[PDB]
Amino acid sequence: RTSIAVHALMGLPTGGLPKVDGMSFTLYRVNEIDLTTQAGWDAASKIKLEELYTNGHPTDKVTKVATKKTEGGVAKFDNLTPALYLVVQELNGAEAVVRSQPFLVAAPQTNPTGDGWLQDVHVYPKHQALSEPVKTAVDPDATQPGFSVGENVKYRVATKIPEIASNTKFEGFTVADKLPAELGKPDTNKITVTLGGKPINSTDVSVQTYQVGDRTVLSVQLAGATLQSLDQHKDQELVVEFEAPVTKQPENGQLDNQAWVLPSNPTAQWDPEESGDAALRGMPSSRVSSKFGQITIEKSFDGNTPGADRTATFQLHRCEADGSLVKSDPPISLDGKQEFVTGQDGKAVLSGIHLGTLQLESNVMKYTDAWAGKGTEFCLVETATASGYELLPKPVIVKLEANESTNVLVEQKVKIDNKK
Ligand SMILES: [Ca+2]
Repeated sequence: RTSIAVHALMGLPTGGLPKVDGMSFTLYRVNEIDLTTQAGWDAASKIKLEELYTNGHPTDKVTKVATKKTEGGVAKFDNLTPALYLVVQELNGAEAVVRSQPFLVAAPQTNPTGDGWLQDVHVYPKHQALSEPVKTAVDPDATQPGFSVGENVKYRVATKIPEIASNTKFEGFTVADKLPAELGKPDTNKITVTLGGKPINSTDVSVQTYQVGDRTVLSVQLAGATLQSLDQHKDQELVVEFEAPVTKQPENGQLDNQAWVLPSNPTAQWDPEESGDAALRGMPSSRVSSKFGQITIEKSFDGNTPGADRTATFQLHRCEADGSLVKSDPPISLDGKQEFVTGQDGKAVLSGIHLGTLQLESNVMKYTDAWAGKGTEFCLVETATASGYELLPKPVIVKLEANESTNVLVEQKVKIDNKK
């Protein structure tokens, strides 16, 4: 009884590399090869790997034995019958990599010293790592700072093309992004794809969206000439950019996005944030988290609930440190509204204010305030009030801000009592 110990090495073959855990391998037995005979030994020497395995799947010429992941640098398939085996690295490892090709392993083998049989065989397939893509958010329109509800966000996903084993090809190359639920569908005229800062043969690039529950997945897949020559673009970036509408305030204030890179072109619509053991494992991007806030106005009229015949109107603005309006400061628009009227209960809710974004910059997570450089705070200006009441003469400062630690909705309640 024999064993095959698979050690998954990260690095480039030549023609002591680090062993990697969580690399997934399936062991198959090669049918009808008896290496103790000349019939079988010579059949083994004629074998074309494409006969045993082709198009990402085994043929009927092999029988599956088991599948497992490396741990402590090894996936050991123990208690094996003497046979010719085929070791297949799979796409469902703990981390996404450019996987090893299928390869044959006889068990037992002769000890390299010649001194007897080697029952416990070791093999050392090489794979190449995928770098974590860098996802950022950009405000695509500067008319209003940020991307509060009612405006569009833009995302940029930069993926490095790894150097792969000489004379091998990428199996495929997919970048997928399951947009957060608060976003609408991406504008198809604003999805762009560049490789090495160059546009790609659009015939080779398949841009698709599909719904998975209440979220849109955007998928960019390289195929054809472009995929075939992608091994010549080592260390270049594939950059996907897109815009989408911010349609609602995240309930927890967090508008969070990640993308994923998969070195494969799945035939089924792939959800990169799918779960189980068989799931094709993508390499996740850096996270982007945009922070939102909400202002609630609680209006009273000489201490009373306003009721049916009293209402006030406010606009949201930015103010300088002295409480004065920023020069030429426009009213802030939220979900297409630019003023806010108090209800009979005195409430007015200003929701979906995008405050800023936490994203990777030079490999460090950094928060940027979307309103940086437009004053120092938000403020409310009362533009109308009830019959016989006096308007508030100055903006009402409202402290509403986020930072790198923000992980719930930022709120401020503003109690305002109107006076005769
Ligand atoms: Ca904007």
